[PDB]
Amino acid sequence: DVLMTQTPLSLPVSLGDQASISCRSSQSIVHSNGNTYLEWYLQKPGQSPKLLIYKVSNRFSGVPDRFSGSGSGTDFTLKISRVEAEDLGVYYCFQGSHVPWTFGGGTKLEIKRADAAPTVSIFPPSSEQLTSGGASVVCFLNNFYPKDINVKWKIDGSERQNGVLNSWTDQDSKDSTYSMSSTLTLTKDEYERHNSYTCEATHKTSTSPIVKSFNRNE
Amino acid sequence: VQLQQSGAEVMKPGASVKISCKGTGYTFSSYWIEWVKQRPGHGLERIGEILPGSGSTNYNEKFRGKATFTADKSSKTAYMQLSSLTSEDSAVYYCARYLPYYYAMDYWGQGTSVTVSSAKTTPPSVYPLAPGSAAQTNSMVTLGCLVKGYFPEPVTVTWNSGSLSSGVHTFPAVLQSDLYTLSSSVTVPSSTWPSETVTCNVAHPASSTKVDKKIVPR
Repeated sequence: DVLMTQTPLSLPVSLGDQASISCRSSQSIVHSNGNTYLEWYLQKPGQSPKLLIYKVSNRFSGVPDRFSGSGSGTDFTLKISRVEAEDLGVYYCFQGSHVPWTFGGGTKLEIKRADAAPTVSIFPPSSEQLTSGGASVVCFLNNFYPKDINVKWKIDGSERQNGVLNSWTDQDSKDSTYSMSSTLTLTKDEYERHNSYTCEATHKTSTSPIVKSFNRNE
Repeated sequence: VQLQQSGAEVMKPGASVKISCKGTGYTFSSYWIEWVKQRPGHGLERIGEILPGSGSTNYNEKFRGKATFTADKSSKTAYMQLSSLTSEDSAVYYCARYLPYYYAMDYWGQGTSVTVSSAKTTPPSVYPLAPGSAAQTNSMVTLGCLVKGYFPEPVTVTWNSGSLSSGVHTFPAVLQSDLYTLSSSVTVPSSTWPSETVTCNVAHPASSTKVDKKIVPR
């Protein structure tokens, strides 16, 4: 099977800037008739993919002119002139030369802006979960940029990794930031034997890791 | 032109899953119909295409013997017999029309969810996220409301009828041992929380669970 190589994996560009993404084929995908058949797909979060470029030398009927495609016999490049709020999504390559047909690797594309300071917030369990018999410690990290950030859990100064749930969302629209949730679930009996629980965050915009700790017996 | 698919399907591992593809607005049995597999994590992998007129089928070298297509000429519907299914194939499936060497892929489907697991449909468990007893009162304060142990997706965790909608963050679903755990948070001024009554509400339509819960300081 002829594999696709899309470069780069993620290309954050600002509104109005020209962005170019390359899509190389592992073998020659030029057909003997004299035409190369490749498809470009644009998928939005929660919706089915759309069409923008088929038969690269041509344009799709219904897409505006801000998109363009070019390339040599093997190397292909998709170019966008002015990135709009609608152009958010994921790109995909599709070769149509040999049997069978295959997709690409998927190119992540969003917008880019200045750096942001992360907002860290820790939440101990409540009395209801203690009545139930558990201990859920939550650690939110909202409104940070870029995605280069690490979260660590410390129990009485010891690194803890079992029971860590790390989740993140996409880039929001109104503020263009990132969010990350770190959940730690333990038993109530273990909650009464340890003393200090700590959520620590390391981000580029902070020389020192943001520390949020709390003690059981205070 | 219009495409219809089957609803969500759950089943124990090892059995078969039958999904249907309905097509209208064109000559249904004149050109290829191909299906696409999208894992909820990343990437797009295809599964195969069929020609509803003749018994011409092909498969990708990686998914050989995993699915077997079937076409119907009398009724405009395509089926797929699924082989022994494992927990590594739980993903979303799309259907689309395709015609090689010419204009192709101008429409899609809507999406079909296949959730294969061994758990049982359990009602959610709502718990508040109250801050610690000793905490420094800043200009603003963050909130939290958690839901653990529910199946299947989705669930809607909101604040008081949309009163607190600015600065909310809903994370994707991530498993811990066998079920889900999702939290909601929002930032409110610290001069309002000791005064205004706030209650996090949780709605689970698959189990008809409408549960509100008030968060009170310590």
